[PDB]
Amino acid sequence: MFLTSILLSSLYLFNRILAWQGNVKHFYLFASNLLLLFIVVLYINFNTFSNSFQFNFELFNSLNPFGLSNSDISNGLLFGIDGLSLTFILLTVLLIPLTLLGNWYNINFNSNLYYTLVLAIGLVILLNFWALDYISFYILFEATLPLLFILIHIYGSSDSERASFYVLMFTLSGSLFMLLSIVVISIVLNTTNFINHNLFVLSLDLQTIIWLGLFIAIMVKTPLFPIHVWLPVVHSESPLAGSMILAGLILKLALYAILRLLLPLLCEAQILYTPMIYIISLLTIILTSLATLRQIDLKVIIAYSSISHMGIAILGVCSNTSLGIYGSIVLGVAHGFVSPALFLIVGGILYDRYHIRIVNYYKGLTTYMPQLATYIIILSFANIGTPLTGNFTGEFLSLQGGFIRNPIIGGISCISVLLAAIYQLKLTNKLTGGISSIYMHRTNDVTIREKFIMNILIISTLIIGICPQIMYNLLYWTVNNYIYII
Amino acid sequence: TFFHPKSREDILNEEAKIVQALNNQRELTIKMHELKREEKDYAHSYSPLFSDPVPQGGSIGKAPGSSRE
Amino acid sequence: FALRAYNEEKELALKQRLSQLPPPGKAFVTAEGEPRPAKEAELAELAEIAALYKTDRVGILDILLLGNKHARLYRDNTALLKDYYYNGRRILDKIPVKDKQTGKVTWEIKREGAEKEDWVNQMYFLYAPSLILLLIVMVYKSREDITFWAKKELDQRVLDKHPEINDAPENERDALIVERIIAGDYDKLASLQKKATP
Amino acid sequence: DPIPSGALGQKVPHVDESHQDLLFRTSHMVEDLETYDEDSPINTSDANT
Amino acid sequence: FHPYNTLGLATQSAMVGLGAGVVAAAARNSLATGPRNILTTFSKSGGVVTIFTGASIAYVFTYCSAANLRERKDGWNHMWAGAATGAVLGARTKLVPAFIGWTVLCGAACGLFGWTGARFNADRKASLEQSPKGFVQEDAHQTFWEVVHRRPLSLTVEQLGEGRGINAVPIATATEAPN
Amino acid sequence: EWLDPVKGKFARPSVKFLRVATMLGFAVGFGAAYARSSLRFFGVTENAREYKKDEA
Amino acid sequence: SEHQRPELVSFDDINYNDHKKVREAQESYTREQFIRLEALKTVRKALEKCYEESGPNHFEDCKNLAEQYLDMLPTHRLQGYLGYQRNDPSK
Amino acid sequence: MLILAIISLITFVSMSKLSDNRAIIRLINIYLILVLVLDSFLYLLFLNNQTYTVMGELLIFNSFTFYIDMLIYFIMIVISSLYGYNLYNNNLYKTLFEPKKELIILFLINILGALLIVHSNDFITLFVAIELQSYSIYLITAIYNSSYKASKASMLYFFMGGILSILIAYSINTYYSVLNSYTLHSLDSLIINTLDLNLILIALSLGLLFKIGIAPLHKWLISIYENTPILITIYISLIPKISILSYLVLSNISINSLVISILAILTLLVGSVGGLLQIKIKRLLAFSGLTNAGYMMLLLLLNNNEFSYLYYITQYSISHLAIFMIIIFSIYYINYINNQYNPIIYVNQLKGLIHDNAYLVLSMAIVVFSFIGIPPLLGFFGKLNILMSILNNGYYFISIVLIVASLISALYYLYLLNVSIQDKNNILINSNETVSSVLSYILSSLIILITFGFIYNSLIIDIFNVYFN
Ligand SMILES: CCCCCCCCCCCCCCCCCC(=O)OC[C@H](COP(=O)(O)OCCN)OC(=O)CCCCCCCCCCCCCCCCC
Ligand SMILES: CCCCCCCCCCCCCCCCCC(=O)OC[C@H](COP(=O)(O)OCCN)OC(=O)CCCCCCCCCCCCCCCCC
Ligand SMILES: CCCCCCCCCCCC(=O)OC[C@H](COP(=O)(O)OCC[N+](C)(C)C)OC(=O)CCCCCCCCCCC
Ligand SMILES: CCCCCCCCCCCC(=O)OC[C@H](COP(=O)(O)OCC[N+](C)(C)C)OC(=O)CCCCCCCCCCC
Ligand SMILES: CCCCCCCCCCCCO[C@H]1O[C@H](CO)[C@@H](O[C@H]2O[C@@H](CO)[C@H](O)[C@H](O)[C@@H]2O)[C@H](O)[C@H]1O
Repeated sequence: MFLTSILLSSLYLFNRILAWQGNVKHFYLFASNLLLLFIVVLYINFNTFSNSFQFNFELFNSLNPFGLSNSDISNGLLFGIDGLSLTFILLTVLLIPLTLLGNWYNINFNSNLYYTLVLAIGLVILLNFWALDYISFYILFEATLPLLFILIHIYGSSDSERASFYVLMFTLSGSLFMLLSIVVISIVLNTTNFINHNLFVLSLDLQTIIWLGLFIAIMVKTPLFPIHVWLPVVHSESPLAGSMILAGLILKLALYAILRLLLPLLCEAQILYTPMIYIISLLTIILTSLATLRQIDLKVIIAYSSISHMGIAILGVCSNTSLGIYGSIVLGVAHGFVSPALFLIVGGILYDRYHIRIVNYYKGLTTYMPQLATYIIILSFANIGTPLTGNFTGEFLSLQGGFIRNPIIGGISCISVLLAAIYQLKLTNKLTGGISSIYMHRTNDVTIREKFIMNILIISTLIIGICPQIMYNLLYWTVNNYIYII
Repeated sequence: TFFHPKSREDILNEEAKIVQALNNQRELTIKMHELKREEKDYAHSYSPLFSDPVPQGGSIGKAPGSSRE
Repeated sequence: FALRAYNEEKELALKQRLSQLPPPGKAFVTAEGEPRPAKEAELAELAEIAALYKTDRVGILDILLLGNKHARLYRDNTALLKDYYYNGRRILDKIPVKDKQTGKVTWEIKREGAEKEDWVNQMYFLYAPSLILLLIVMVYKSREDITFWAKKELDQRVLDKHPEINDAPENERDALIVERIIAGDYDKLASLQKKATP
Repeated sequence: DPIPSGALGQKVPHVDESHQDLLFRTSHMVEDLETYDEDSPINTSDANT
Repeated sequence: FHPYNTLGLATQSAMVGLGAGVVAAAARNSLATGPRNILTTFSKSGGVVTIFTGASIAYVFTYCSAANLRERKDGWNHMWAGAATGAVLGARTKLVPAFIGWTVLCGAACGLFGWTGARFNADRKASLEQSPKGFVQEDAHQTFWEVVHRRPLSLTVEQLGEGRGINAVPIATATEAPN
Repeated sequence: EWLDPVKGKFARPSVKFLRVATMLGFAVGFGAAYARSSLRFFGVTENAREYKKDEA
Repeated sequence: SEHQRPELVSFDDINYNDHKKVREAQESYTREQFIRLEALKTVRKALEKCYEESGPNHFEDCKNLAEQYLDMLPTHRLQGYLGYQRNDPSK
Repeated sequence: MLILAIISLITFVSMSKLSDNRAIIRLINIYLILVLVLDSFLYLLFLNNQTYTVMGELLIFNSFTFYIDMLIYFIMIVISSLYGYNLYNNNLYKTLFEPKKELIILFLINILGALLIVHSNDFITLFVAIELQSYSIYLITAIYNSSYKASKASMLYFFMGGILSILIAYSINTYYSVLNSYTLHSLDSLIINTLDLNLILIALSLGLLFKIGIAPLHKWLISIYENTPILITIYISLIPKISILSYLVLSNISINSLVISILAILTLLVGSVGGLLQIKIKRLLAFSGLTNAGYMMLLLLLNNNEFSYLYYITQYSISHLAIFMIIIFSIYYINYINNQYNPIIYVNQLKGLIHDNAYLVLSMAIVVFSFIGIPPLLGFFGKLNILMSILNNGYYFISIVLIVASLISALYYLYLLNVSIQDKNNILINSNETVSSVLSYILSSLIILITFGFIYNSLIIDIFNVYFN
């Protein structure tokens, strides 16, 4: 057979479906469920007894550009997975169909452009985890900006324009200093690959410099104090898939970037500059939580919580301990289950019904919208880290390791257990509480589409909250590769 | 039973082959960075044919005593 | 669902047949917002075209093989059925149900079934089962965690250094292996640290 | 809603036939934000005829 | 290091900054719009003279002074000099916060400019192109741009320090049984 | 002219342009052939037949 | 079951350019660390048995087991290969 | 081939009326394509960087110059199709974009002056060729003498280009007064160190560089590119910059200059900052050309700068043509025509273009994000190579200024895209007229190269590691 004939069959079927029924979302949903299954098959065929990278394929080689390279000289972009990358891959295929299905009926102008852009962002994120060299990572790290800008500017809310320039300029700023560090790596080592980059022991004085450019970027993407001011706006004015994709995956890229670029190399700079990281993560936690206590827009509040949980996860991964790695990862997974549910509730339910996000209108949903109340409270108690939910198991483990590295900072950061409860329950009480708002008339309870989504995002986090050990089969190497202890 | 992964040994050999080719590209890159910015010959740089740089001047009043080395 | 159920003449008549009607977002309101503002034969006319929406008017081998000018007719004259069906479904709060025998469909209240969404067949039968397969696989790969391998290798290194335990009874080797583990070291980490030794 | 804004959010003038008049000549705005054409078919109608 | 001469450099710098003020004054008098003459140069000029002189005085005075107080040659000095220069320039706008802002941000920019070497040019021998690079051969001291497969442990303990997991000898071998 | 005619309708180009076209095209062709031969002499291409002819 | 029993490599005997040996040594160092952890866990289990069976006598019958646990805990734990792969102690 | 073109066209155009001008442009377009196809095999001569001196020692031919020659021809077969293939066969687009008789001759003569510069090995050939490129481009600005602004433009460009030709000749005569030579091959490490020629060579670089808009003498060239017709602006803005920058890159004059570092920094700041408040398109794109001239100035200081220059000049030229072509296509969909020469002036006239032609906006976004340096578009792989070279040679403050300049320039680059994807009332629903085929295919091909040419980067690197090493 011909590879070209199979994809020509697919493209032909896609053209006919586009021409008969003038819509794509059925084909994209099919492709999304197909990718999920194919990734599951890769997990079936993935050996957990090997720290090596599997399913390697190289692209854009000199000899066979539009195919795959079997050469003895590799000058192209590399790809392949370890168990770390497979974890977030499973998170991304799991979310993409839901990010399309959270917008199945509310997009009515230029719909096919929207579902194209969503799938392109989701596929680009997926391939970023397969990346095995600094340059392929970077060119798939920066490829979401044009699509996010376009998506937000067209299908956004009132203040879409300001949000779109913010997601672009901030992320581009941090990315460019990442490019400088990568370029210094590339003119020194003369090789960029995530296979043998830990062997090369650069001088300390140069690790102290490369680290600054990598960390400037990761401050801007994660985000972290004091570059935490783009996230609330970009979430507030984005379409629902933009918010779900962002909070679920793009903020997890910063964590994958640390583990894959910054720790196996630059070890000595990590163990020297870790206390400055603890300063920054701690300020991120408390100040963003307290800033959340006095906000008015619903979607902005969920956004601030995302900054806090990422800042806890940075305490753990940057702690030089196994439990820190396994917690910071599980935070990223459970966060990418919980936060999309909340952004769905506050961005594709309430905003669809009443077209406003101010808390002052909302009150007394429990009377006419009870099922929405039940989901709000469950997700609120999972967000804050009620046990038997991954957002606790990850909080606890990261605070174990943060306490080990610096006990004072790792214990003064335990107040996140409180402050998360404050800024989330002050809101949940308002929504589920009181007499029905006079400003709001009645509308339907949650429909089955949204109930499907929230029940998936809750079953997944309850599972990893009940038996987190399932994820260890992929990560038992990764908890020890990135530990610099003599 | 449906778990049919590639063995540890074949995986390690494949990763080794990849790393070997990457190191080959590294050495080629360094060797070319050195081959460039290495001094060349005059013929390769200016004139293959008239490779004698030495300038012979005019001829209308060629004075014996004007050549020098 | 069907294979070659397309028909040209029906669509080419249905085009002008729908064009003779007023626009969908204004048929059932009559520009004032009252369902009764419409006439009765008009109401049945609309309901009978709308029931046509959920009818098999094309098949796989018909979409793969026919040309653009016909598919375009299907597209632009099916969008109208979509709009009419759903505007009436919202406004009147009825659906059109042709009963078994009488060939006359009209709006009706029964909604306890017979209505499915276009996203169900994909998700409930391709996504969810794959998630369940993922759960099963994570569970039965957890058996391959290093903790069990390491327990098994420690027991074997003990039996190798100390073969005598094997002849002892079959529900005592556990405690004997425990004693021998607590005695000494069966790790070889200091054997890999060779230059560390001065 | 539509009022024309700039790359920096600054106010921008919407250009029409309105301000190719003889009233908006003989001003001293810079070459960037002048808006007088000198080559429009409103000014160059009677042109070397 | 070798100390700086604060007053000698400050007097040269002030005469230079006065000369630059004279040049910019004349250039403005020529490039300006309205009726002017040879009188307007120092009357109608927007403080170009005091701008240039105060900046050059404050910058060079602070750099040489803090180079002599810290007793070093480094980038922190250029930061303090840019901090003074920002104060001077921001004093023109008669506001406290803009004065503080001009100071901090001019100081950070000059401080970066001293971090990178206090030059817009390049050293051309400390650069990577003209310097040893790649893998060091045999146990030799690892320079800046050189790469190493295996690093000494004594050098690690000194550069970093002991504790926080990092030690003079590994943990197993340290706790090996003398058997 | 078939792709984007000069007016609204296709018309075959005038013999004036065709004549000038043929002249310049012969000039381009000769310059290419003068080059291909010259490179057989310099040693850039295969020059067996030209080596023997020159030796003769 | 087919219990694999791989081969033990060390960083001090390999050249860092032949990646397969480096991966073998990394996996070896990590597997031995996990084995040390399992030995600690067995000590913990026996300690809990000595406590649950003794009761008030645990102060005596479990003494050496408890000291052994508290001596092993700071050392028998994951501590990674990079700090030995990137540091020769002989210098 | 150029010469026989220029010679034949003079006769053939004098023999030809005003009504054959489009067909004659089409002819020379196809002729240039046949050259670029059939004579392109001569790259073999430059194997292992074999370099040749010609016409004595006046000219120099290496792989650098040959690739620049092919690029100038590729530019000149696209710039000619814009005059010889009418977009729409409407009376408006006849009146708007009609070639003059002598235009094409002046284009080719400017091609010749461009190529004599890059191929120059002696200052005498440089002075003759820069005068040829300069005089031809005085006339090209002035050929549309029915406009007032172009008349003003050519006059200023004549005077301020004459002053710089004086500066160049003053520098050459000084070099000859010192050393009794007109050839830079008569330099070497000994003569550089031994003699105070820093002033005498920076004066050359500046006299050449102020002819391309380097700061703080940017304004006059920006007033010219704004005031001249759009299809002339697309030529004058590019070819002179390629020629002079290539001559200064090939001749390793200013290895570690402090003056050049200062001016190049000032260009990045000016061209990034002063282009933010601009409401006009051409001034916006001129400030863009300035900051890109800043980036390319920064590799005059390197001594190994060929790959980074060649990759950036190529993507710059491609993106520069494509964006001006998008602006030309969009004239159909606007509401107000400002002039017979500049139908489109203000950026706020492209409002709502997505609702008219969306794939034109897709092309604009690809091209804009290429200018900004968003991967996997070619602009990333071009600005990356510059960062590699300057950091490899020891410029750090300048790399930060470079990063900062890219960020600041995103704003005036995204102004176009932001207004384009905005919403508009009175959209287009149908139009029985259709744009030309060739110009669409050319625009598409440039878009597809900006998008997918990252696939060939290794192949380009291999070819470079043979023919340039
Ligand atoms: C006489 C006695 C002599 C005594 C011996 C010592 C003398 C030393 C003299 C030093 C030189 C002084 C020259 C002063 C600058 C020229 C004055 C000037 O006005 O420049 C700007 C000029 C006119 O501007 P103006 O009319 O004032 O209107 C202002 C509204 N914007 O408009 C212009 O366009 C001209 C600009 C000229 C710029 C020259 C090049 C400067 C390079 C910029 C440095 C950037 C590097 C730093 C970058 C850091 C990055 C963050
Ligand atoms: C074209 C129009 C026709 C008119 C022409 C007018 C005559 C033209 C004059 C010369 C040509 C113009 C030069 C343009 C300015 C750029 C000069 C330049 O950049 O050269 C700088 C160069 C050193 O720079 P660089 O090589 O980059 O770095 C290494 C440094 N070791 O090399 C140098 O170091 C420069 C040498 C330093 C000495 C400079 C001489 C200045 C002397 C003036 C003293 C004035 C007295 C005091 C003030 C009087 C007022 C009262
Ligand atoms: C541990 C994993 C999850 C376990 C499964 C829990 C969900 C079961 C479905 C509950 C439906 C229900 O409680 O009803 C929802 C109730 C309705 O109140 P009502 O009694 O029906 O009267 C109706 C009168 N209204 C209409 C005036 C209210 O809304 C509420 O007032 C908000 C209270 C939410 C209670 C949440 C139950 C406890 C779960 C907390 C665990 C984190
Ligand atoms: C050359 C026409 C340029 C016109 C513009 C079109 C771009 C063509 C680029 C081919 C260059 C080449 O193939 O050459 C590679 C050159 C040196 O090789 P060379 O000595 O010139 O031999 C070439 C012999 N040709 C002409 C017969 C083929 O390396 C370089 O530094 C070029 C860097 C250019 C980066 C731009 C990439 C654009 C993607 C191209 C996807 C087809
Ligand atoms: C944000 C990240 C990107 C920002 C851009 C900057 C990244 C590039 C790194 C700048 C490197 C500067 O490094 C420069 O100083 C170091 C000392 O520290 C010098 O290194 C030299 O210092 C001397 C002491 O003076 C010692 O002998 C040392 O062994 C070495 O030889 C080099 O002369 C030069 O390499």
